[PDB]
Amino acid sequence: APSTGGVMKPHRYR
Amino acid sequence: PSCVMDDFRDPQRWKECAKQGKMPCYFDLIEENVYLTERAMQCECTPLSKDERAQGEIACGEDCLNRLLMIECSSRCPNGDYCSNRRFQRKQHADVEVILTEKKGWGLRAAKDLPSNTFVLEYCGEVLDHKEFKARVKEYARNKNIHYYFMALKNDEIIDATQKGNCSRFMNHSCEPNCETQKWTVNGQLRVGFFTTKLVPSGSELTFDYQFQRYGKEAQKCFCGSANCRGYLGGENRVSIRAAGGK
Ligand SMILES: Nc1ncnc2c1ncn2[C@@H]1O[C@H](CSCC[C@H](N)C(=O)O)[C@@H](O)[C@H]1O
Ligand SMILES: [Zn+2]
Ligand SMILES: [Zn+2]
Ligand SMILES: [Zn+2]
Repeated sequence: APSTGGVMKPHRYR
Repeated sequence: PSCVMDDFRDPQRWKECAKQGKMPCYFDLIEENVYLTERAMQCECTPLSKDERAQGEIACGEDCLNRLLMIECSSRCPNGDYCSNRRFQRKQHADVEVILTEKKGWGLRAAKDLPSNTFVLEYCGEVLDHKEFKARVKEYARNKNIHYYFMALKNDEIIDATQKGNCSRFMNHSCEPNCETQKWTVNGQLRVGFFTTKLVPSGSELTFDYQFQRYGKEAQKCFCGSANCRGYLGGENRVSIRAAGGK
């Protein structure tokens, strides 16, 4: 269980 | 403190500037994605005449069939050298500077006015599969990294710009951004680039909405300053490492 972290997820700006 | 893109071309001078706080920490500057594990289209535009080229007509503009499907042309495009739809390949990036922000780390800012839907930079890095992703998750947690640089590209492809990438790794998050990701096909391979979504005045920080999938125990606070800020990178929900990496 890392204290910090994640992944950016591409999406078309709404 | 701020620096321009050419400052990153000389590693020894960069490393010295970094030691005096004038540039961000050193990383490996790459021109295209590097796959840790290698994995397993001509438009129909009519070629411009030399007189149309001279009068300022655009080759492979808004009506190009490849451009419309977010596919770049190759060297064999009927407009050849004139093709304006090879921006990723020709590194036709926007005029941007790398700047030190008050508490987000380094960031990107426009050095000229940028029209809407202008290509900024490709998000380059090392492309990981799920096994390699989990290894890097563990490494960066053990290193107690503050900044994270994972971008989901497709099913079993995560771009990691932590160690190798380009200046796109400095684009910060905003809850009310002025850029977006677009996924483009280049030589039958998918890439992610940043594009403005509005006219961006010279001097403005460039931002996109991370749509961050947070696996960490705690979310980082958001300092984007927007009237409609979500407060945190990741928002309300925590997800598993496997979901964040594309399941
Ligand atoms: N809106 C925001 N609020 C707080 N931190 C942010 C932020 N946008 C980006 N960051 C920071 O930047 C990281 C993404 S990488 C962006 C480049 C980074 N600022 C750097 O100096 O190298 C995030 O993990 C977070 O630590
Ligand atoms: Zn075309
Ligand atoms: Zn073309
Ligand atoms: Zn915010």
